[PDB]
Amino acid sequence: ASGWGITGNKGRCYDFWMDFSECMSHCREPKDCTLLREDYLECLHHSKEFQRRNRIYKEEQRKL
Amino acid sequence: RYLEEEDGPLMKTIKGSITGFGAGTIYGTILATWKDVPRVERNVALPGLIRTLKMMGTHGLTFAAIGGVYIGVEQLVQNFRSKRDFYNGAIGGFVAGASVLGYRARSIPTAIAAGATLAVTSALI
Amino acid sequence: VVDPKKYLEESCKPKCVKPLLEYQACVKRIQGDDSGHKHCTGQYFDYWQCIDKCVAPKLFAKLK
Amino acid sequence: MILSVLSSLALVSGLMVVRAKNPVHSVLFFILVFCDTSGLLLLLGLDFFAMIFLVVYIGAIAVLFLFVVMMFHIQIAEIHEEVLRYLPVSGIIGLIFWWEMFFILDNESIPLLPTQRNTTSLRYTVYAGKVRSWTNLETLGNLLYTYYFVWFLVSSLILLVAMIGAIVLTMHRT
Amino acid sequence: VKVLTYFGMTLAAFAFWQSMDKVHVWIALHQDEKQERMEKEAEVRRVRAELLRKA
Amino acid sequence: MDLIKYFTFSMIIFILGIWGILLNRRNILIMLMSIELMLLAVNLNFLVFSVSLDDMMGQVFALLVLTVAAAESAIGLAIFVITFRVRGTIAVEFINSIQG
Repeated sequence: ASGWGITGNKGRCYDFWMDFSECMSHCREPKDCTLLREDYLECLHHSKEFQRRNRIYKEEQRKL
Repeated sequence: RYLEEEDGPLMKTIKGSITGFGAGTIYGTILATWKDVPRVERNVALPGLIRTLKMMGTHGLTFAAIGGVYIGVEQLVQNFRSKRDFYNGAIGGFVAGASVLGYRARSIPTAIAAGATLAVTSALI
Repeated sequence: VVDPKKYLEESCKPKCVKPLLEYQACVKRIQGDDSGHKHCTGQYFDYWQCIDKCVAPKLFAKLK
Repeated sequence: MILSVLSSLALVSGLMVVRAKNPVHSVLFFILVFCDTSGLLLLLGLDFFAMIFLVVYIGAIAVLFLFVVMMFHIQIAEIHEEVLRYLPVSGIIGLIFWWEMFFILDNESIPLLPTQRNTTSLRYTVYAGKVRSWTNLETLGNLLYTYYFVWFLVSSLILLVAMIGAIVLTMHRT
Repeated sequence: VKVLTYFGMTLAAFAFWQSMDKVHVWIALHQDEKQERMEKEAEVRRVRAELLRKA
Repeated sequence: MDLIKYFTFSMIIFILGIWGILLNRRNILIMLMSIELMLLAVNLNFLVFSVSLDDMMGQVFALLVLTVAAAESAIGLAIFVITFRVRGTIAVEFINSIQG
C-alpha cells in the first residue's frame, strides 16, 4: 500500500491498492469496491491463482 | 435463535460429561502448575509430574460429574414434565452442585451453598 | 377452519432447513430416469422426521 | 530442504537457550539462533539485515548478556528446578498455539503445490527494472532519513533514555 | 549436552519439519472441500433467514 | 510453500520464547532471554512480510525494532544488576516481598 518496492521501483501491488482507494474515496457503500479490494488482496497473497493451479494439479493426479 | 442442533438427551449427557472432563483436566493442569513443590520434592522430577497428573485426573473426574449430572437431570426433569423453562436445569444445577461438591467437600452446608449458586447461575440462563 | 397440523408443518421449516436442502439436492440429481431406479426416500424421511419432531410437542396445545 | 535444515538447527538451539542448566551456555546457544536467523535472511536476499543481525545482536547485545552473566557467577542451586511437571501445561499451551498459529497463513496464503511439470519456463523477465539495480542498503537508506525521519529521531530518543538509565541505575564513581 | 546428543536432536527436528511439510501439503489439498462445505452452510443459513424473514 | 516455511521458522522462535517463560519460574535471566527471542521472531516476520508483499515498510520497522530491542536489553540488564547488588543473589525468593 505504501508503493516503495524492495528493489527501488513501484511496489507490485501498489496500483491495485490505489484503484481500491480511489473507489472507496467516493463510494458510500463499501460493497461497491469489493472487486477492487479482492484484486488488491489477490495481488498480495495470490490465493485464488494458487488454488486454481492446485485444482489443476489435483485433477492431473486423479487422472494418473 | 436456537434452531441449530440435532439434540438427543443421551447424547447431550454424554457430550456434557466429555466437555466437563476436558475442562476439569485443563483446570487441574493450571492449578497444579500454579502451586509450588514441597521442599522434599525439588531434586526429584517424577513425583511432581505424578502429582500434576493426579490433579488433572481428580479435577477432570469432578468436572465431568458436574457436566453430566447437570445436563442429565435437566433433561429428565424437562422430559417427565414436558415443559421447557429455566425451572428445569435449575433443579439439575442444584442437584449436581449439592451432590458432587458436597461429596468432595464433605459437608451439607457446602452442598447447599453450591446448589444455590448453581441454581442461580442457571436461572440467569 | 384450517388444520393446525398443516400450519405447524409449514412454520417448522426454518428448523429443518438443512434436511430440506439435501432433499432438494437429491431431486435434481435424479431428474434423469436411469431406468426408473433412483429415488430420494432417505432424504425425504430425514426431512419429515425433523418436521414431525418439531410439530409434535406443539400440535396438541392447539387441539381440545 | 535448506529451510528444513535451518529450521531444525534453530529449533534445537532455542530449546537449548531455554533449557540449559548454565545461563552462560544459554547465551552462547542464543548466538547460534542469531547466526541461523542471519542465514535465513541471506536466503531472503536481505544481506544488510543479515549482516546487521551479526553486528548488533551477536556483536553488541549478546556480548552485553555474556559480560553480565559471566560476572554474576550464578550457582546452579539458585535457578535450578525440575521441569517434568510442566510437560502437561506446556503441552496444552504449545498445542493450542501450534494449531492456531503455525497455520495462520494457510487460508490466506494457500501454497502452490509443486507439479510434475516445468512451471519455471512460465517465469516472465522484465529487463527494465534490471538496468540499474538498488541494493537492500540503498533502498533502506533512500527512506530512513527523509520520508520517515521522525521515527528515526524517536529511536535516537529511545537510545538516549537507555544511556541515561544505565548511568543513573548502576554508576558508583570512584 | 554432548555433541552427538545435539546432532540427534537436530535430526529429530529435521524429521519434524518434513512432517510439517506433509501437513501443509495436506491442508492445501483440502481447500476445495472446505470452500464447498462453507458454501453449503452459507446457503443453509441464507435459506433459513429468507424463510424466517417471510413471516 | 516458501512463505509458510519462513513463517513457521519465526513461529517456532516465538513459541520457544513462550516456553522459556513457562519453564523458568526460578530463572529470571532466561525469562529476559525468552522475551528477546520473541522480539527476534517478530523482527523476522516484518522482514519476511516485506519481501512477500514487495513493500519496504517492513524493513524500516525491522531496523527501528532492533533499536528498541537494544535499549530494552540494556535497561533490563541494568535493573538485573541493581537487584542482584541489593540482594546479593538472583533467586526469586528474594524478589517477592511486594505482594497482596
